[PDB]
Amino acid sequence: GSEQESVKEFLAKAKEDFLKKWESPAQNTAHLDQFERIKTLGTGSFGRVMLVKHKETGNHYAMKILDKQKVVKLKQIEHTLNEKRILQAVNFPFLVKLEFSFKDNSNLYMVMEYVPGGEMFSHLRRIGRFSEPHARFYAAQIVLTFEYLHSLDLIYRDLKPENLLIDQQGYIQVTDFGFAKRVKGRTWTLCGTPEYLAPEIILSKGYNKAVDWWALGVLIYEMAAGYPPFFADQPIQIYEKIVSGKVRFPSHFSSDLKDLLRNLLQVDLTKRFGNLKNGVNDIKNHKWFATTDWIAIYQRKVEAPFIPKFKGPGDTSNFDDYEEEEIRVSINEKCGKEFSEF
Ligand SMILES: c1nc(N2CCNCC2)c2cc[nH]c2n1
Repeated sequence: GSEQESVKEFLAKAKEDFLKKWESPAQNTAHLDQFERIKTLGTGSFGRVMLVKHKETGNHYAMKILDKQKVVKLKQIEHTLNEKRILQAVNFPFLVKLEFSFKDNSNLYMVMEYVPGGEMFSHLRRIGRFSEPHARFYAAQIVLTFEYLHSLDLIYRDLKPENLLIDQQGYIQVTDFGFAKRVKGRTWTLCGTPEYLAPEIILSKGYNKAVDWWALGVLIYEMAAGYPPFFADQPIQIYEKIVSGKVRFPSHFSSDLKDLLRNLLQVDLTKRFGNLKNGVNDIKNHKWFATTDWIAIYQRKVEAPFIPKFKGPGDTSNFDDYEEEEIRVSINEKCGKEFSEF
């Protein structure tokens, strides 16, 4: 009706803000030695994330640290450069704010909002499975975020409960844009967790922003069941199940839920919700989302069905423990050419 025009005006003004920041990025807006180290919140192959404290304000932040040589080694140069470029340009309720980003001899740094509530994946594995009103609350934030990112021609490509974190109001904060990419039309890079890959990725003949909507289906299922739809011991066996498309829903799933998941986990991307003439509004006006007030979710007015524990600031009880490894600032500037524009 009349409310369709208001959201398009918002998305237009939203794109204008994005283009102006995409055009004129912020660069080397801080340095390591104004951040006190506290704890490792996560680790990886070519990097880690850490809880750090800014000395002048006292504020706590999550500092993603990437090893330059390791980023080159695994051919993650463009990916890394995109992540920082996309983070500093975007702005939405459920996307983490990149506050500072900078560079030294051996490493890249991305200082972001600390979200103390931990990953959705950890909460899911503790509780076992979310109820449907609980999963719908989380899924509505993803539908809005994807609408916002897709309108800016940004595919996310790394949706999973691990990347969705809980803030103290019980809402979702999307972090990790390491496989995110601005792309009109097709793109090819084989990337993402095997559980969440759309079948058109695996077939390796290009793909579009509709892979995000498949990943939404995989999320909603995993949130509701407590395990993912395509599961096996190895990832190769996960791929043969995805391309076949066969999915076994549990007894306790609603028929409204099932109808959505069959429509989101569509092998034929011609018939997949999110990639039709209405696009996202087939997902918004589905029966399963009839109870969701879309404006109220954006404004963060809806009361959260889970609000996590909070002992104090700089507390990491909602995170696993890893071995505290050293940060090595080298004397010789490594890979300066490759990460010039970071
Ligand atoms: C429905 N309503 C929205 N608005 C428009 C202006 N009123 C507040 C928020 C947005 C923004 C992104 N997606 C949305 N869906």
